[PDB]
Amino acid sequence: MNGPIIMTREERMKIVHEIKERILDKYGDDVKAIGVYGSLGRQTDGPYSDIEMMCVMSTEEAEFSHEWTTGEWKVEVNFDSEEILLDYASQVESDWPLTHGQFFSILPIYDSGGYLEKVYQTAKSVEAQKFHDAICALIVEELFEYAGKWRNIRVQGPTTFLPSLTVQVAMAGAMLIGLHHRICYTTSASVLTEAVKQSDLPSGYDHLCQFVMSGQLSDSEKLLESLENFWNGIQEWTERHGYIVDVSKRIPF
Amino acid sequence: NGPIIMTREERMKIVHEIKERILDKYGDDVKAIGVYGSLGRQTDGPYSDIEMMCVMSTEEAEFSHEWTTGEWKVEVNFDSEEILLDYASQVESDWPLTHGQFFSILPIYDSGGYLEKVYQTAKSVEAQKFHDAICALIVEELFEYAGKWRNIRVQGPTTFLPSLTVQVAMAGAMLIGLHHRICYTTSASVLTEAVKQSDLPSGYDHLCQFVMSGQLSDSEKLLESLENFWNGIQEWTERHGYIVDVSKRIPF
Ligand SMILES: NC[C@@H]1O[C@H](O[C@H]2[C@@H](O)[C@H](O[C@@H]3[C@@H](O)[C@H](N)C[C@H](N)[C@H]3O[C@H]3O[C@H](CN)[C@@H](O)[C@H](O)[C@H]3N)O[C@@H]2CO)[C@H](N)[C@@H](O)[C@@H]1O
Ligand SMILES: NC[C@@H]1O[C@H](O[C@H]2[C@@H](O)[C@H](O[C@@H]3[C@@H](O)[C@H](N)C[C@H](N)[C@H]3O[C@H]3O[C@H](CN)[C@@H](O)[C@H](O)[C@H]3N)O[C@@H]2CO)[C@H](N)[C@@H](O)[C@@H]1O
Ligand SMILES: Nc1ncnc2c1ncn2[C@@H]1O[C@H](COP(=O)(O)CP(=O)(O)OP(=O)(O)O)[C@@H](O)[C@H]1O
Ligand SMILES: Nc1ncnc2c1ncn2[C@@H]1O[C@H](COP(=O)(O)CP(=O)(O)OP(=O)(O)O)[C@@H](O)[C@H]1O
Ligand SMILES: [Mg+2]
Ligand SMILES: [Mg+2]
Ligand SMILES: [Mg+2]
Ligand SMILES: [Mg+2]
Repeated sequence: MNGPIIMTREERMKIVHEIKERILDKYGDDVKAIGVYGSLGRQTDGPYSDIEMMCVMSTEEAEFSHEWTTGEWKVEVNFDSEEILLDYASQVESDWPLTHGQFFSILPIYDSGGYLEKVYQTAKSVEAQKFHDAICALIVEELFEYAGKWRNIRVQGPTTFLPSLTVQVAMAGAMLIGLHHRICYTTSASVLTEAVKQSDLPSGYDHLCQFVMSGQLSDSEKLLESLENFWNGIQEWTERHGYIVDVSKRIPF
Repeated sequence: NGPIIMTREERMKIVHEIKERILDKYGDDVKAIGVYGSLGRQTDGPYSDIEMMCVMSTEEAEFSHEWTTGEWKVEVNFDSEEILLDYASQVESDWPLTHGQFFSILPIYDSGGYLEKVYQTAKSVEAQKFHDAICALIVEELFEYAGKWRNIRVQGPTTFLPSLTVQVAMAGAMLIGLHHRICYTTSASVLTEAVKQSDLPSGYDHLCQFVMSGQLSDSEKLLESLENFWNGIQEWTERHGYIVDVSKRIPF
């Protein structure tokens, strides 16, 4: 295969409706709804964009996907029962701002009973405690661990890992901001650009992203200084907004 | 103040305190306790964290405790024997990054060779699972990455190119690790160990130099390096028989 080729929006929609016809032929009355998400669902797909579709099934324990390429383009179709999809849409993980824009993206092509609207309503009505818990977990599970990794790099290397680690920290900060503002990023390319347009950023985040977005990640000393400043801004930011975790016990169970 | 400097001896004081707490709370439901990660290999650095794994007799047991004291951080995983053995034999795209855990285990408590059984399962995974994982990685990740950087070339934004290049270099390291059935030591050594492997895809080493040095500001040279690597993938997969099915427009 020659990799992804240039395709028009008209050609991608022709593939979508061919897939819709095959889905309806194969699964029949078990198909509750079919939608397009991603850049094609918003009709902002570029020349090399891929195709992603979702399907709501009546069958229980239905949870499978077909993801393939023809050599020229690539398609991903997810099949989930209504209960599995609604449960997934109301769970807030650390990468929620990156995954759950799909449920604010849906272009319905087939819907037998407002199922896609019910999915959208569920995803947008998640109670605030779930975001609070996810933010506190993100600090412990990812950010604290990253700080140990770059502090280890400072004292024992290797600096060849620092550029990759810096990108990962900037992405983790984008998740932190996305959970706080309850915004889902449009595409992977817009994660950092949209994260730095949000108000009330932790101190040092925008400066750190400037290194990552510009690609100037060769000055290891300035990166470590930028990472520590971001880490300091995190601790001030979390206390100011009340994302406080009790850390007083050596063993909390 | 973030993670503080700690010695290996101090980390082993914490490991054995947690072991006693696990045995007191869960009692006879504990089959085995081990340390993995850098502490399990006894190569932990001054700021390294602590990760432990526990084998439980309780059916469907699958939970974790992950916390910080403000000075250090600990993660303890609790899994039933069946859940752990199934996970140890399952090969995902990030297998070379995740499953070194099962080649790291420092046993602390074991009532019946359970940690050794997990180790045997992880090292005896069927070769076909790596073949399938490689083909899936190409379709699900690398092909998607190629579309993203080709979109960047024609419409931007180049502000995503440095992060995307890091992700492609990491994916290529997973590809090499899956082919050689090797698990990387730590996340910091993934790229350095990946370029020391024999039979790399053409263009991979050149792409990794940009990522390891941090020189990711030349968007034109990065896009050229990415295309060469992408071209080298097709020669590489054909050479090893990692053939991707492209015959169906709709494969269901
Ligand atoms: N434990 C055995 C198996 O683990 C799986 O989860 C795997 C994976 O999702 C999970 O990843 C978890 C995350 O989720 C969680 N939100 C934060 C946590 N730090 C992270 O932990 C993992 O990633 C860290 C680096 N970022 C590593 O330092 C750490 O040692 C590693 N356990 O760790 C597990 C592998 O170690 C499944 N739970 C289940 O199939 C089974 O229980
Ligand atoms: N479908 C609803 C839910 O999706 C979950 O999976 C989520 C996630 O793991 C999964 O990620 C899958 C991977 O796995 C698979 N190995 C490659 C595939 N490209 C990727 O797809 C996802 O990541 C891509 C970006 N790299 C996106 O382009 C794509 O739109 C997105 N669906 O996509 C889902 C979120 O979009 C669970 N399967 C299940 O809880 C339930 O089915
Ligand atoms: N790593 C990720 N994992 C899961 N979903 C993601 C994701 N990154 C982005 N998304 C969500 O899944 C949708 C499609 O993801 P992608 O195909 O990776 C980029 P896109 O938004 O479709 O534009 P593009 O493919 O033309 O570049 C996004 O619109 C977004 O809602
Ligand atoms: N994303 C990931 N998911 C699951 N396991 C991972 C993982 N990344 C690395 N690992 C596994 O979990 C172990 C511990 O991971 P980490 O704590 O993140 C780095 P380490 O190997 O312990 O050295 P360090 O903590 O001193 O930096 C790794 O050795 C590896 O076996
Ligand atoms: Mg897309
Ligand atoms: Mg996609
Ligand atoms: Mg560790
Ligand atoms: Mg760890």
